[PDB]
Amino acid sequence: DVVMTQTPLTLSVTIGQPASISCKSSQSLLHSNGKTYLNWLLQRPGQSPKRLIYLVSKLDSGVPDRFTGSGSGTDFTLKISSVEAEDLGVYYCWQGTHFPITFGSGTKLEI
Amino acid sequence: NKENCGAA
Amino acid sequence: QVRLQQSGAELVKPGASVKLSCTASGFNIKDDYMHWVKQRPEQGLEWIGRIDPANGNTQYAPKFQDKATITADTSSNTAYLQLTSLTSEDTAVYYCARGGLLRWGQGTSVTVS
Repeated sequence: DVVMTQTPLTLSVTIGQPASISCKSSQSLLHSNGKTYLNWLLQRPGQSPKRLIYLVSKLDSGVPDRFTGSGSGTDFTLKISSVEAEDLGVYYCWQGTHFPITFGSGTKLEI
Repeated sequence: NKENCGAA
Repeated sequence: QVRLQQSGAELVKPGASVKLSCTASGFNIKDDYMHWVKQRPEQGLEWIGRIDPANGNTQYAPKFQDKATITADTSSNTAYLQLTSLTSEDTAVYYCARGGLLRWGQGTSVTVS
């Protein structure tokens, strides 16, 4: 199955500072149909997960544009221009190109 | 878009 | 507002079998794929499977082809997750989610005592 590797695993940062999370897959997430189904979840503490990014770079409704998704093939990155209190929690990348759907082990963002 | 663009 | 309302926490004995429910509000489940995801504090997130409420077609991650059974009822706009032979590991928070994991339920916490 597609193995999703996230680095770093934990990220302790100051309010206002930028952040960057890496997501690497064992195989290419570029589907034969021509689209790359790599997504990003945010799960705030005590909260349920919620999708932030889909199709590498698309922002879901309500998601601040402080977030930017990028990358291609097997190498993807989530960047936060400025970390706010609402951005704290665990970030999971996951792929939907190949089944079964697999998740990265998560990156804990805290202060 | 049954998978809401999240998966194939 | 779209809501995914999951049944209450289950506290059960090793060997039993629970059946979790996920009642959708604000959309028709047959227009989507309904997913189920398991989460453990250390092992993380694990995709259980997916169902098409329009026809009943299911796809499972091989780890759960045995254990989980996913069903849906369009009349009540509800999806279900049935788990057999619960062990100590099955202790987890179980999430339901609409197509492409766009929105998630509050999760149902299962504890195998």
